Amino acid sequence: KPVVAIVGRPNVGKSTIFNRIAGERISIVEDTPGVTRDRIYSSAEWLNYDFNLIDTGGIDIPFLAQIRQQAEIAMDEADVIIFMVNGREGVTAADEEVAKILYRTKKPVVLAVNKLDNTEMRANIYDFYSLGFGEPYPISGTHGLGLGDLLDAVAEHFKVIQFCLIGRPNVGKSSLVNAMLGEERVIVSNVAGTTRDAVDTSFTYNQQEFVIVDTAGMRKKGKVYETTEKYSVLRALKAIDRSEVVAVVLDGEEGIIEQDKRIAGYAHEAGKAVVIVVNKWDAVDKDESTMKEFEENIRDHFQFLDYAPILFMSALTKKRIHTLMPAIIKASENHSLRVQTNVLNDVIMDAVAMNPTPSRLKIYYATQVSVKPPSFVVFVNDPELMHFSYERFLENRIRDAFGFEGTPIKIFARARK
Amino acid sequence: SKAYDVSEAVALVKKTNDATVEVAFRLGPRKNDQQIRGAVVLPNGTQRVLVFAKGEKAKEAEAAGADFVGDTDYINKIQQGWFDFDVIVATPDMMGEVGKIGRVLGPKGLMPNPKTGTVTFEVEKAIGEIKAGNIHVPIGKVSFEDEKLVENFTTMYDTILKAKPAAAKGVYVKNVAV
RNA sequence: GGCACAAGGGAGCUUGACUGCGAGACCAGUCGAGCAGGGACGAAAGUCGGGCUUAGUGAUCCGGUGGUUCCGCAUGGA
RNA sequence: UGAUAUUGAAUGUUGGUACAGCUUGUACAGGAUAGGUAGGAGCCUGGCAUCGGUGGGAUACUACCCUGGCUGUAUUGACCUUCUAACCCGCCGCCCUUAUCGGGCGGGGAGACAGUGUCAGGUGGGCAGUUU
Ligand SMILES: Nc1nc2c(ncn2[C@@H]2O[C@H](COP(=O)(O)OP(=O)(O)NP(=O)(O)O)[C@@H](O)[C@H]2O)c(=O)[nH]1
Ligand SMILES: Nc1nc2c(ncn2[C@@H]2O[C@H](COP(=O)(O)OP(=O)(O)NP(=O)(O)O)[C@@H](O)[C@H]2O)c(=O)[nH]1
Repeated sequence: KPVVAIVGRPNVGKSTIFNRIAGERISIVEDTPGVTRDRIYSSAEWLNYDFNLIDTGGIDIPFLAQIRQQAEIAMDEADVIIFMVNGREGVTAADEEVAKILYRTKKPVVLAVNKLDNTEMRANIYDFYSLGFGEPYPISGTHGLGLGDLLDAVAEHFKVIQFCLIGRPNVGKSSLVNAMLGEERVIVSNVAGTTRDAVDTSFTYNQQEFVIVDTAGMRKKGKVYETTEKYSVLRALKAIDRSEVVAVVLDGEEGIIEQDKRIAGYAHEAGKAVVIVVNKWDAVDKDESTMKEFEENIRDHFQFLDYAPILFMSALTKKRIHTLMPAIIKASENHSLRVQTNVLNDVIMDAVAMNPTPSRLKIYYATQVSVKPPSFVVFVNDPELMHFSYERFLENRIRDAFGFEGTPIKIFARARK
Repeated sequence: SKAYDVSEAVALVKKTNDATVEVAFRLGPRKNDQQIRGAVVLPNGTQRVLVFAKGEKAKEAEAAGADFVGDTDYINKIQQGWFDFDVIVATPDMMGEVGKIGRVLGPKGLMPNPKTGTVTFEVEKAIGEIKAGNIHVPIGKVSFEDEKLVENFTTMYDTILKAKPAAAKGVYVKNVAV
């Protein structure tokens, strides 16, 4: 499929153009550093029903070398490299520095000029012929002007389950993902906050395709009073809604922090399969009964989720990394499973017989409604008599009658009707 | 090792020869926003200026001293040929057309652009006055006298400084190479 | 329930599937001739803001969606 | 855990910054794969030189700032290893004085550390304000 990439110095509204191409994916803010740290992928079409889009960060002379490397890598796969530049400020030395790479790149290049929001000063498309490229074009993300001609200029050169990953910042999420698809795809830095939004990639494993997304970490709500840079957290929360398997990552060197329990709450309340994951065993000791020290401690603190399997692996030394997916596939089935109506009812009155302590609440019927998560409805004389202690009791029996491992369960109650 | 004076270097670039005395000046991109690039008429001062005048503006262009104006479009004569001569100026109406239709001014340094005072409605006043962050400026000849290049470098430096770029902070002066 | 001259189902034209108000009704909104410019058209007449009627998440607080003498700080610049 | 002040000297290591003086920047082509950025007015002191050249860049020589390095100059920083003079003694002797308070004068021990005043995370139902 065709590949198209956008490059240039920062603050030229590259991500703005990328978004109005389709939807609203990349975060759009106005500041010199607030650029997309790495490359992203998407799909597009204009009368060809087939195109792909790639967005990167700004290029200049903190960390900028990794962004430059990503921009260079994106220049490889792209068929045409839309090269967007400001119009109001004319040209710049950094523009020539950017143009040097394109000069050394033997691929077709289309030049575009942004910040042309009205007709009159649209006539400012001049002096860009010195760059050595073809005819420039006008575009404005605020009003979507000149889009058809630009897309025609691009066209003239025309030739599965999703699982997420969350956690508190600086626990190795980015290192874990790029040490798993076995390549460099996302950035890794010592300072917290390296990632700035969701990164999506697709891949096939054991003749099965998969989708993996990173979420740049999550910190406490109270102390997140940043300069709208926490606007990315909304993007991270969005990925959970589109994901169906959630991987929570905890550091092994550090103990269980209170914020980790809160983060795991969001996944549980969303009715999504969870697999608790811990990283960085290279720091703390690996020995006998050190397995159970954190294995037991997690159970004591993380009571609300017990179905989640516990996996240990360190991304730095690549120990037991290949064991992550075996957990994932098993969790995939249990989140979408139905049990027979006959069998499910037969188990219900066995539980209530040995516990005849529900006037007295009456159980009459039981069945399943949804596949994911497995919702069940029980017809009773009155749902007011239902007690949260007894409601939890029903869940344990169901979770013990069958496997139902690594997935939450919800029980609904209906009146006599 | 020694930085000479202005009154000594004009008499000494007589001796650095009929050659042309030119000035380099290192400016102080970060500052591209307030960059320093430009042209000004000169005091102590052969070109061939060809104009792209449109409408009535050709009628005052043929009497000021220009060599060839045109038949309102000779970019087709520019295509496959066109030994360009000295200087290309234009007017703010056909500039957009000449820019797109003309595809031979980028790496040749004659593309009309109204940032330089060369694309305007005053074509009669424009013919008569033309005849990494660095600026080059020809101020004159070897055969000029000692009092000519002093006013020439004074006028060009006052033009540079008159234009004290925004973000004036930090040193503005780095080097003068006569 | 109902549309036979069809309230399917299509398009050549693919927007009179747009432009300024609106007498007058029904019910907080909705309906509706007239109707001023320009006319999608159709050859001319003439039609004219599309799924039948049809529930389709929102005030509180009020934060984006299109820009302009739209304006006053001692005046002028922002 | 971090800064900052209280807060010192010596040598050893030791970077950064600034000002200097020398070097590098690999263009099909092109005078050795010996830079962009203003170019075009010289040999014969062993050699051979001098236009110009598919070249976007040759200089029959006039004539600026960069980029990475190498040498000096100053600034400071980071450190180690010491010392001593603040700062600290619920250690000893003497005097206030008859006094397990306190304060002076001597020894000793620690010594730029700890302790103290203003700025980040976690911690932890530590203790409050709260309603569903
Ligand atoms: N007036 C105006 N502003 C625009 C336009 N397009 C973008 N901007 C402004 O430019 C800002 C920066 O754009 P953004 O897409 O965030 O660029 P970026 O995140 O730096 N990505 P990149 O560095 O690759 O260019 C936006 O916040 C917006 O205010 C436009 O057409 N008109
Ligand atoms: N000891 C150890 N260190 C690791 C491991 N994985 C990463 N690190 C280091 O710890 C830091 C974590 O980097 P990163 O993957 O970006 O963690 P993150 O910030 O939580 N992810 P993101 O960048 O997406 O926000 C980096 O400095 C990395 O070098 C690991 O398995 N063990």
